[PDB]
Amino acid sequence: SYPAIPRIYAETTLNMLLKRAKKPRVHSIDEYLKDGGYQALEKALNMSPEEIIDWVDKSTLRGGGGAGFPTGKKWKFAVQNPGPRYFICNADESEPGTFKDRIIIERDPHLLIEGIIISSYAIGANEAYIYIRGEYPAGYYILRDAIEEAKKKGFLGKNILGSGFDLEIYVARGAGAYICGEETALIESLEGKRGHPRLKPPYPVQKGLWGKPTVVNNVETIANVPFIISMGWEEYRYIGPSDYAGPKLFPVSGKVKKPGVYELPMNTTLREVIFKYAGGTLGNKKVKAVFSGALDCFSSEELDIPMDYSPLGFGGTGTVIVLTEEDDIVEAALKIAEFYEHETCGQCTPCRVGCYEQANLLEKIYKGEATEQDWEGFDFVNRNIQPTSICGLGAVAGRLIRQTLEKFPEEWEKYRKK
Amino acid sequence: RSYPAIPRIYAETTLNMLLKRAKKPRVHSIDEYLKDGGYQALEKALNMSPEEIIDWVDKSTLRGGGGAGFPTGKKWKFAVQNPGPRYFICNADESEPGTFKDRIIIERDPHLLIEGIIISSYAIGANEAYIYIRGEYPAGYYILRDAIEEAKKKGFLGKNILGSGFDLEIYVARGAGAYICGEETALIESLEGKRGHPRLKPPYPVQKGLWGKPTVVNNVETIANVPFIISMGWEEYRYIGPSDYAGPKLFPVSGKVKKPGVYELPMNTTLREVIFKYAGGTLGNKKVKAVFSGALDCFSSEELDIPMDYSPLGFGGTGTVIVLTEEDDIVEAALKIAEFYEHETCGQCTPCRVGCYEQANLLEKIYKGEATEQDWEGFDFVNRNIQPTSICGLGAVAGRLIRQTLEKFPEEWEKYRKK
Amino acid sequence: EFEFPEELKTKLQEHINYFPKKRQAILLCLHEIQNYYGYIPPESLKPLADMLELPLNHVEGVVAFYDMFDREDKAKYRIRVCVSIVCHLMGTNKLLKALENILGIKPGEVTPDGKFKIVPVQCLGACSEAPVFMVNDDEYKFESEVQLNEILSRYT
Amino acid sequence: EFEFPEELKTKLQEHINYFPKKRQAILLCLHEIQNYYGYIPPESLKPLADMLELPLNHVEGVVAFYDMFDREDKAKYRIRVCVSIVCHLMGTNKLLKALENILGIKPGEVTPDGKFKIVPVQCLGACSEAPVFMVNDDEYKFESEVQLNEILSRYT
Ligand SMILES: Cc1cc2c(cc1C)N(C[C@H](O)[C@H](O)[C@H](O)COP(=O)(O)O)c1[nH]c(=O)[nH]c(=O)c1N2
Ligand SMILES: Cc1cc2c(cc1C)N(C[C@H](O)[C@H](O)[C@H](O)COP(=O)(O)O)c1[nH]c(=O)[nH]c(=O)c1N2
Ligand code: SF4
Ligand code: SF4
Ligand code: FES
Ligand code: FES
Ligand SMILES: [Cl-]
Ligand SMILES: [Cl-]
Ligand SMILES: [Cl-]
Ligand code: NA
Ligand code: NA
Ligand code: NA
Ligand code: NA
Ligand code: NA
Ligand code: NA
Ligand code: NA
Ligand code: NA
Ligand code: NA
Ligand code: NA
Ligand code: NA
Ligand code: NA
Ligand code: NA
Ligand code: NA
Ligand code: NA
Ligand code: NA
Repeated sequence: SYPAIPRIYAETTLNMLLKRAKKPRVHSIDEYLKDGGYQALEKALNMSPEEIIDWVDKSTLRGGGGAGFPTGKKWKFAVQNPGPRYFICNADESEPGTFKDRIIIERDPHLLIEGIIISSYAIGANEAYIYIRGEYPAGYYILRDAIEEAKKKGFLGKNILGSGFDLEIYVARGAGAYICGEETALIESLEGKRGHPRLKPPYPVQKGLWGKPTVVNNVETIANVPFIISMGWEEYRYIGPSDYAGPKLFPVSGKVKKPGVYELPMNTTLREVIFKYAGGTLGNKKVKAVFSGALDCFSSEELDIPMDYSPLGFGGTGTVIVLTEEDDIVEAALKIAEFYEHETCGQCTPCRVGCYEQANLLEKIYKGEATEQDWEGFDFVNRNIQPTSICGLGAVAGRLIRQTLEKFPEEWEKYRKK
Repeated sequence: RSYPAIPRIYAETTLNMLLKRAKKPRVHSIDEYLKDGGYQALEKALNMSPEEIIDWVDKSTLRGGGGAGFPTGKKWKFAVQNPGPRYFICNADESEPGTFKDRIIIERDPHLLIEGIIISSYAIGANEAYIYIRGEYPAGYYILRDAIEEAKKKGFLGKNILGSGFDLEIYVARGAGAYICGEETALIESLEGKRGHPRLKPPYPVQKGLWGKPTVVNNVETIANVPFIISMGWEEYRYIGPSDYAGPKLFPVSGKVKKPGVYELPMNTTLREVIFKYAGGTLGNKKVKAVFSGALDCFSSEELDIPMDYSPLGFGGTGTVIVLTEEDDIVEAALKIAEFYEHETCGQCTPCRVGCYEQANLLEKIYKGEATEQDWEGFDFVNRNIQPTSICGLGAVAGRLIRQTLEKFPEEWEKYRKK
Repeated sequence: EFEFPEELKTKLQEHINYFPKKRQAILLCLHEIQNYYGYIPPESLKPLADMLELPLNHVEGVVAFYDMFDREDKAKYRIRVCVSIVCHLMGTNKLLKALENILGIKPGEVTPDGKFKIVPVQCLGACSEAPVFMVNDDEYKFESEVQLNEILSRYT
Repeated sequence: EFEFPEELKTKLQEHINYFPKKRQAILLCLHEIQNYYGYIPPESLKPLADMLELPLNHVEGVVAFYDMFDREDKAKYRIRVCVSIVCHLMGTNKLLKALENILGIKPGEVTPDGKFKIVPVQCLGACSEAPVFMVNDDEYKFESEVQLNEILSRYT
């Protein structure tokens, strides 16, 4: 018995990551095994760690956590440093609009576990962590139970399947901070401290948990690994466009008919995501904007872009929040400002005061209480959150809002007169 | 050193003795066993007289785990009443349907078994010991060969073990497909390089066994208890579970339960607790219709509150628990039992040879709806007449389970006779 | 002085024994404490600090940093209401209205019986089922007042 | 006349020298022979008998008695399928059907290439993992055809 969870809709054209997770329930080890589960693990343990790294590299797999970094390359960087090494599954998923990782965790936990074991073996880590956000309690209990199932079937512990490889997976819980998804803050949290990002370099792959080489990978990234081993890298790379190959999860929300998670190839366009897969808009209203989480704002003129990690592609985590013609962009922008206000960790001065002032002033603007100085100040602070920032949050806290100022000037002007 | 693939049988203990290590599904080698205090019982034993060790095992109330529940100390006493040389045999033939308890000690904690054999051999004055492992346990065989070499290298086997003047070699023999080779006299015949044909008893092995010499045959589980009795003393051992049926017992549970596996439990546990409290209840929460005690007995759902002990009203045997639920066809299940005995009678005794064969042949016709009235009456007759003139336990019990199903599930059988 | 009840202390010790190093268990322990008491009592932090072999200073800083922990108000059930972009767009305000009609309280307030506290939170990662809320560990889509009323009736 | 290859005769000699008496090694020798040739050649038994210092018909009787030994069919891989009660109850027939779909054979049969033989056996002592099968020494639980197919592709 687990806590109640809403039954998020899930749909796939590829039947890989969502092969089981398209059905909204826990799939336990027996169902997983019936689908040929843990056979990729068995094949992996008959390969050298170095061969596994090579396969993941050649697959073109990129991280699903936002930065799109080539996963094989990350692993290679870690293993060039002396052991011991650590492997961390980032299940902090707290960016607005983003709910792709939880359906893997909650419905097909063994897919994730199998990926963690193969990955840990690949980089020579004997201890792995899942850091799951505190607001996913069901995920936490489901993962603990799945780990025990795996122990019982001999997929975890010492000398796994007679290979000589030892692994324990520890499940840690967050406690309400979005910044703990940032890889260095996540590590600080795992060490029992406040989630404060660290100055990089060094990067975790060189000095991470307890100062040792550490690979941090997102849930979705890791869930690809069993497929790469099972199919082989060459067959995986046949999926979708050859430069951005394999499945991608797209969490779609807001004013669409069928909000939920879609498993699609990355040559899919944003227009197709909204209109072909997600069933179009509520009431068939015109699309006004798409927010890529709390990161970017695309206009209705930018819907024909690929959902890949190219320069002109959508990128990020594939998070798609749809606003239609009657939605107030300034009200929306305020919500984004409020998010960053609540999540800055405060270490860096322009980020600390800038995220606060951005939300404070924008609220005044929205409520029609802003002076001329508040207007000029809002503009200034929006452009000055980034300086001296040591992590991605400070770098992006002004970005979406700046884009709404550029793309929807007429809506902002209505508030200025107000 | 890689071994053949083995399925990872689930194991759970409330006592943490026999399954302290074997609850984890992997080979525990000698260094890991030593870290847990392994082989200290052997050292203690070698500082005791053989007679004192027999006395402790007697006072422990340890009974055999191979099906008969014979008191182990008593057996050893019988053997040492007879002039040596003597032989010690570990019975690892485990081939009864439902029974997979022994293999997890062999495959996961072999040094527990080896330590038990050394102490046992010392107690009865045997300088040569044998493990007879069924042929269908190839991994267990290779794991045991390697463990014996590890024990030799650390000075626990060979000549003059730890300066005691006690010599021991353990030889590992393999079976080749016969269930009857678990019967202690047929095992000995097989060890002598012949067909596994039970001998007429008496004499019993303890008097005349391997090469006609005093021979103690004990089950894997029985032997695995011996290091604990020495380590703890017989008082602390006897404090485990009820004082008349004390110590751990292993229960292999299979069929229609949520958590099939091996349970290490005290013997005051009830059948109902084994199924519902430990084994997680039934698949689909369906009603228990029957439990088969391997191929020996059939308990109905009205008999679930019995203790898993060796009392008259207790479950007994090897503690094998096969669970059938409400939709399981009892006649189909009885056929599988009949087929097992048909395939395993050694054929020496006429009623057993012909009876096991006819019970199967006739029950198949009944099952397929092709039995004449004479086939029906013949089935009943032959089921009651496998036992006469039998010289081993197989002939004595080949009809027992099937008879119980006729007595306890009449309506199900009647449906077949009508059709 | 303050002492942890035996049932609680057991759980805490389990968490502390779970990871390779004791101090890694700090968040799990604090979750456990808040679960037990309905809040983090300030008096609890000194003895937890000792169990973790950490300075009290460190523990206090950690409690203050993580938004899920609450040192101020005891509540049996925390109603976490998402106030982020997607939920806002799809009707957070109607949920808050329904909550006020049913419970008589606004965000940040506790009912006078100590039973319910409304806690505004950032995105709960269920945006497709907006507007979202949790009641302790249980998570739900808000449909209507009648539906919310039925859901809350399960928490007694 | 038939003569063992040297490397085999070495192993037979190892077994014969292992026990205190030569004749005790008869079953280890027969396993070794069957491992080597994929069956017990009828013509192998005479020279085995000589090394064991046993009459030929003693050896013949032992081969006849023990069900694991096969004098009729050469097979590289023996797929031993348990047909006893627990496996039957939990899905022997699904396994057999899957084997027939993949390999094209029923129990008792060998593939035309001589690679696989299905051998029905009594309880394999793994009843909690029913339905059970072996491929030579390796033992597995059958879960599904997809799972079985991947296992068998490991034997070339
Ligand atoms: C403020 C902030 C917050 C987050 C991140 C970054 C920043 C700047 N990152 C990205 C994270 O640091 C890292 O890039 C990835 O976890 C690496 O895994 P992949 O290469 O994407 O598999 C991140 N990653 C993730 O997997 N889940 C998350 O919730 C977050 N959150
Ligand atoms: C047909 C048949 C088959 C078997 C047995 C009996 C009979 C009648 N026995 C029991 C065996 O003869 C003997 O009682 C025990 O091995 C003695 O050891 P314990 O006193 O139980 O430790 C038996 N015992 C055992 O340890 N393993 C086995 O597989 C079998 N199989
Ligand atoms: S940029 Fe902002 S969130 Fe990141 S470390 Fe600096 S203050 Fe903290
Ligand atoms: S009773 Fe049956 S199995 Fe036992 S010796 Fe006689 S014929 Fe053989
Ligand atoms: S915006 Fe409310 S759950 Fe994501
Ligand atoms: S009944 Fe098949 S392994 Fe026991
Ligand atoms: Cl001593
Ligand atoms: Cl508002
Ligand atoms: Cl001859
Ligand atoms: Na879910
Ligand atoms: Na560790
Ligand atoms: Na909880
Ligand atoms: Na978090
Ligand atoms: Na990274
Ligand atoms: Na099991
Ligand atoms: Na020792
Ligand atoms: Na003594
Ligand atoms: Na085993
Ligand atoms: Na000898
Ligand atoms: Na045998
Ligand atoms: Na030896
Ligand atoms: Na047999
Ligand atoms: Na009746
Ligand atoms: Na927000
Ligand atoms: Na077996």
